[PDB]
Amino acid sequence: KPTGFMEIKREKPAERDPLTRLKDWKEYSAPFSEEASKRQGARCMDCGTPFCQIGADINGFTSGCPIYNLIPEWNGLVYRGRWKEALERLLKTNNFPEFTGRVCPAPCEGSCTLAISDPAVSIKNIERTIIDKGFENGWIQPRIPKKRTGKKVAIVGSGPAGLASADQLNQAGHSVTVFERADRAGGLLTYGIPNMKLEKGIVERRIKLLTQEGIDFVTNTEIGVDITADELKEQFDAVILCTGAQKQRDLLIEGRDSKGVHYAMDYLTLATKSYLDSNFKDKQFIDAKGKDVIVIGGGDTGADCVATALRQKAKSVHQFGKHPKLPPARTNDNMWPEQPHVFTLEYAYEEAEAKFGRDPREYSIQTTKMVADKNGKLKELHTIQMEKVKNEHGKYEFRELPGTEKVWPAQLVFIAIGFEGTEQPLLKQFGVNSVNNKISAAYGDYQTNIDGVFAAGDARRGQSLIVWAINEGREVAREVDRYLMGSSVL
Amino acid sequence: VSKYGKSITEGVVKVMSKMGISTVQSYRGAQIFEAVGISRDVIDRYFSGTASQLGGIDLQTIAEEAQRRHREAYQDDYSKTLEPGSDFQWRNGGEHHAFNPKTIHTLQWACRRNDYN
Amino acid sequence: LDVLKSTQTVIHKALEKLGYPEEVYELLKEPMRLLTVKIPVRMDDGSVKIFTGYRAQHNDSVGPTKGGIRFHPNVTEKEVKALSIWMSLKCGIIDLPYGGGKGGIVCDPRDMSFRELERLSRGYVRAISQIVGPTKDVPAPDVFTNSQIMAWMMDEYSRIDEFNSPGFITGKPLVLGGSHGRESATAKGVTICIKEAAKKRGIDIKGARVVVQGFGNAGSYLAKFMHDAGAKVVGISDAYGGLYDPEGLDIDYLLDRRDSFGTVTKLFNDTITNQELLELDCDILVPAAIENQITEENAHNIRAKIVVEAANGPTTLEGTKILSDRDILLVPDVLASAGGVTVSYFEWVQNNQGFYWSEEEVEEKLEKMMVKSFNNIYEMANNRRIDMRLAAYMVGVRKMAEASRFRGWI
Amino acid sequence: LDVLKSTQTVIHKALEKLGYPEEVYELLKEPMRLLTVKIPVRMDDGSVKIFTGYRAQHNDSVGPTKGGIRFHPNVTEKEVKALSIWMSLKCGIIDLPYGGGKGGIVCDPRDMSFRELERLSRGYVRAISQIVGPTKDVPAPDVFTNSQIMAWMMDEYSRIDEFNSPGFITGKPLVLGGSHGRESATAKGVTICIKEAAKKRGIDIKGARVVVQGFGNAGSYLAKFMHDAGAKVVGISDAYGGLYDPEGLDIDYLLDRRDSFGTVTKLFNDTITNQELLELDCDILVPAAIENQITEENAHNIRAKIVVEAANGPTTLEGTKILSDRDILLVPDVLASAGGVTVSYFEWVQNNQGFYWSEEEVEEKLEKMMVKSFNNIYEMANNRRIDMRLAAYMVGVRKMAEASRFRGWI
Ligand SMILES: Cc1cc2nc3c(=O)[nH]c(=O)nc-3n(C[C@H](O)[C@H](O)[C@H](O)COP(=O)(O)OP(=O)(O)OC[C@H]3O[C@@H](n4cnc5c(N)ncnc54)[C@H](O)[C@@H]3O)c2cc1C
Ligand code: SF4
Ligand code: SF4
Repeated sequence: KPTGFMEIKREKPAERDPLTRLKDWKEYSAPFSEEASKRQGARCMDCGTPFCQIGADINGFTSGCPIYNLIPEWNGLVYRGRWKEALERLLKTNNFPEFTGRVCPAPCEGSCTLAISDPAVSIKNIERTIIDKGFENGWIQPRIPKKRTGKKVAIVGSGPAGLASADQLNQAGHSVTVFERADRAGGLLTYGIPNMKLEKGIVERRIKLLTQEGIDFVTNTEIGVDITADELKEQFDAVILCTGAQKQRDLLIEGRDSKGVHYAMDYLTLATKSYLDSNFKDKQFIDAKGKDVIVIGGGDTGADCVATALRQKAKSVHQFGKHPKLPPARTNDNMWPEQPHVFTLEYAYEEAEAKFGRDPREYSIQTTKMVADKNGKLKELHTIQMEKVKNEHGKYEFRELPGTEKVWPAQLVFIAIGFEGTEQPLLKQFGVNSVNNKISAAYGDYQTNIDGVFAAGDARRGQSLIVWAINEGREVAREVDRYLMGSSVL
Repeated sequence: VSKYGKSITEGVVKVMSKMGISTVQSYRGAQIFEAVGISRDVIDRYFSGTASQLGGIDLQTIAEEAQRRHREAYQDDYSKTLEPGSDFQWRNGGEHHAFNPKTIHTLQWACRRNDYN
Repeated sequence: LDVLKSTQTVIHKALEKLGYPEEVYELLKEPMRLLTVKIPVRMDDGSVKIFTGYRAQHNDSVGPTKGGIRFHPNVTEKEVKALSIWMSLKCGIIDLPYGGGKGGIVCDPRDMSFRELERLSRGYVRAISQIVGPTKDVPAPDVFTNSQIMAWMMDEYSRIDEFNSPGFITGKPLVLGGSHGRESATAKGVTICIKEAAKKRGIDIKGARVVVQGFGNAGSYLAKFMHDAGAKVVGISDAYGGLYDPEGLDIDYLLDRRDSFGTVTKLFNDTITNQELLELDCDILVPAAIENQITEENAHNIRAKIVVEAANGPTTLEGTKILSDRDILLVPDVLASAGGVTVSYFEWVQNNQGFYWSEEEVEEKLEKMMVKSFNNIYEMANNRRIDMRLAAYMVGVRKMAEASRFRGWI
Repeated sequence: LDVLKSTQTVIHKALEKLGYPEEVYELLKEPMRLLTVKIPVRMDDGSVKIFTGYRAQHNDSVGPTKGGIRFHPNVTEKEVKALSIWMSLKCGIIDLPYGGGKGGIVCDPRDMSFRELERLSRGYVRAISQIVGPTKDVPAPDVFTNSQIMAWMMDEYSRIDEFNSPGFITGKPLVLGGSHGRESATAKGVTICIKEAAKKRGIDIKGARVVVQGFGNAGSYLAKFMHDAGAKVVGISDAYGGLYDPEGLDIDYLLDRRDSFGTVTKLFNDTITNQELLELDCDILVPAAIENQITEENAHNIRAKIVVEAANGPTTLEGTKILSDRDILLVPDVLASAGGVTVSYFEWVQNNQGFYWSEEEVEEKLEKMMVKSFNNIYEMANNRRIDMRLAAYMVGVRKMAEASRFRGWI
């Protein structure tokens, strides 16, 4: 009769002070100690029908682990002190738990039974602690599949879906190849995700392990003019398509032409590449230490941009978002099974609040922008307040407030108000169709119009997460193995 | 081993007590089980006296099930771990449960809204 | 792995204490006749399997070798030699006109069958027929052997020698020349040793508290003998646990409800584990169960004045040292469990005479033999400030060394 | 490297070529009897020393085992078993009614005295008397053992059995039931092998350009015997190098009284060419100087139409294959050096009969036996399109396998 959820309170592991955290581009969190991990795992009740494992979209938002993690099982193992068994059970489902332990927003935490009237259990932190302990003890080594049947799949894209598919096929016994455009493999993890949230050392170690396994990555290849789909199909049985989704939507408004506006993707990529190459000394990026930064469009990209600007010591940084601020508690129409929509105050914001003394504020809301300045570099940014109202048949619509005209200084502007599908129709060599820039495919039976070609990842899922990409990659690996051989265990 | 044996014997004794049989000697001959999904032909051939209202699967199907389980277990060339059970708990990808999370949350939401769809 | 080395060490220590030179140890450390044979056996499937058999004879100066045959897959030359030396020690302790012998076969009786076992026994007897007989080597049963196997071996030897030879092998059924008391021999010997130890220590058997760890045939017979003598059994144990009652345990009812395997515990009743059974308050403790049960942690917690090792090696060196410090009288297994060997010797004598004794005669003769051996060992260990184990080893080696010297082998 | 494992391997391939199941190999790979004994011997200084002795019997299906005994300190169970298997192979090749046997003692006769050796031999016979005899196991001499030791063993066995048993042991002096031709047995055997090989081929014995790597004892004897009809070309490996290099010239008979201890035949300071000469266009080759002289590198260099092995392991498998491909006849040592075993068999027959033959009868019977064996081996090798060594191995194992199958052991 465990009573941990009653007699134990949720805690957090060691965290560096936000004020001093801007002086270094390293991890902003640490794993739980042994005692803390045991105490936190004691909270889990060994849930009957665990809602922390459903892994499905509810009301348009994902709930639970999409990869069906054995959360109660390794929670109990951690509580009992069994670490090797916990790591083995975790790896039974997640092949890259190191990334998820510090990147995933943990919808499982929100969609758990203990989340009602009490805080949930730190599933993400426990996973991070397990994987960190395993790596430190050196229990993670290449499996070296003795069974190798001559077969090629030639995955394209080094994103988490690509890595997962490559690992699954290699363990099956197929010698695959992963083509990446950028110098360093890892897809979004290497470049899009900040080093602060995920240092690239672990990513590089993972690629090293995969290479030792025999994935044989190849970089600096756009697989377009460089390599053609015809020869790809001729020399490979399957080809897959883990192209992801990097296309970014823009605003077709006047004033978005003055020099000083760059993509958030490009800015983050340049910053991380310079940091990896020469510690942001080659000056091959955008720096706004003495220049104001206005980032419009909230989300992970906006938070990463704000954190990068703060570490670059920008004089002023501001975040714009049209949607209203979240409340501090669940609303009537938002209960536990749904993903919570409450105030979070994640990283890149507490740092700004702690540092900025003259302007200890952030989260400018109900306004994106309107027509900006011109005549060379940016001088000012115009903003107008917007309100959500019910019109016609109780449908949300945006109304502007004429009396709320205001202007802000903006010497640098970033746009992160959403994303589009994969890079099409640029990559039209294949005959794969699309509807909304997403290659036509269905969850399960990823076969495309062309035989031997399988859609995967964000390319078909739209905008998703690393865990979703891993799940998709595992399913396509199973499907392609079955297609090539007839049977596929996983 | 000793504790397992004693506990199993006690459980068997409880199972006998359910029907009121106080002696394993009598329970051994007695067939206090009723089949659900076994053909009457198979029952008569091998389980004579047992009840099967709807009949059901045949010896070929039984052999196919056993062979399937054996074959997947013996091949199983991906994992060194046992799959989680779903007998008294619900696991994604496991055996179906009538009161699954989807049904539970849908019913709760419908009752709290007083909503029909 | 080190069983032979340990046996050699104890032999060396005993000879050093007795004062014999090093040539005696050189002669007695290894057997002077080891035979390895290959037995082809036709199996039920029709195939032929080659089994490996060993037979070791430590010495024959005192008389014909006496040994046992075990059907185990882990048998080895080193184990066979060590057990032959141990059998020689037992025979010397009991003052029998025997040497040490040991036989073994690499096999798995669990997978073998009835007819395959018969064929294997016959083949082994044939392979070793050239060096065994009623006057050379007398086998007996051991692990995975019994009266049926002994009868098969006896039939084989008679069929070879053209006349019946009951004395060639012991452990036979009564109809084939077996002896009474073959089942209660070990328990009766343990009872005799317990009574003698109690007499020496001044403990009166009447009302003495006895704890028995193990309720197999030996444990059941020992408990019955104590109950008949008047001692109260305050604790017994089986595979499922143990019971405790300071005022008595109703051994009659316990034996009545005893099954074939010796289980007497109830189903829905909590039992006493062996660890805390060994720590119960008693005057006599008798482990006749699994080995390595007494160690440093429980040696101080043991409250028994006398401990008798009915089983094989239930005590360690540290436990023996602690018990000696605490002044607890320890009766070694090599002496306590000699009842079976003594009864086999009686069976051999009966076969030689053609006259078969009764239960009472066997009882009295075993009583005298065991009492004499126990008294000799106790007097030796009192004259020399040593342990009963070392005294027993010295008594065992003395006869063999003297016989070899007299015959001129050294 | 392991001699025992190599023997098991050659037995396995021979049986596979003959087309026999794996149970035959399982039976014949390991001897069915291995007796290890400890012999106490009273030395001249009054002390007592324990010696270790081994006796291996491989297969008695064909008949009583026949085996030699060697007094060496480096003997081992594996070596004894391998030598027993090799003896069985030789007996099968010669078609004798014998099985494989061998014996050994861990001792240094160079250190032991005459009386000590007598006592040791008597003790060995006493120890193994139960499993040896004219009908079970026939000992013979080997390295560091001679007719005096054989006579002592015979006397001890006769005393044990209460009657004279000359046939129990071979290698005895003439007065005790010895046989003629014992000394020249091996040399005569190689001579008959050479003559039969030449007759089978188109070569005659008049010219007979002969290369020899011996010139010591056996080499000198065979060279002298050849000199009557054939000629010589070069002699190599005379313990000092190519001291002899006539290169197309003969050698005067110098076998009266000469030895390699002082010079070789005339003088040690004579011209020496080099250690290894070989080569030359000869028609007969007799390599016996050391183990494995012929290797892959020099396999194609030799230019001899016929090669007859007279030592143990003078050629490797690669060399044998190369010679077979080149179509050069190769007489295995196992067949070439069977004269001693054949003469021991003749001595056993004479002991059984009570009638003792003459040198002429021994010579003619040896000629008949070796000629028959050579013809059988050559015919079977031609029929199977294989090498003489493998043919000899199969001929040796065929008798044992057939006897075991007939008797029902497999
Ligand atoms: C905390 C958190 C923060 C996040 N922050 C961000 C963020 O700032 N930005 C963001 O975009 N997502 C972000 N995400 C989402 C996440 O990064 C993606 O959803 C996911 O990683 C993409 O999966 P993928 O397998 O498609 O990877 P991808 O990286 O999309 O895989 C494809 C890779 O191959 C490259 N490629 C493209 N075309 C080709 C070709 N023809 N040949 C070879 N290679 C090609 C792509 O550039 C890319 O690097 C975040 C998620 C979390 C949980
Ligand atoms: S905390 Fe999550 S995983 Fe644990 S029992 Fe509750 S819902 Fe299940
Ligand atoms: S990967 Fe994400 S959803 Fe799954 S257990 Fe970890 S934090 Fe929860």
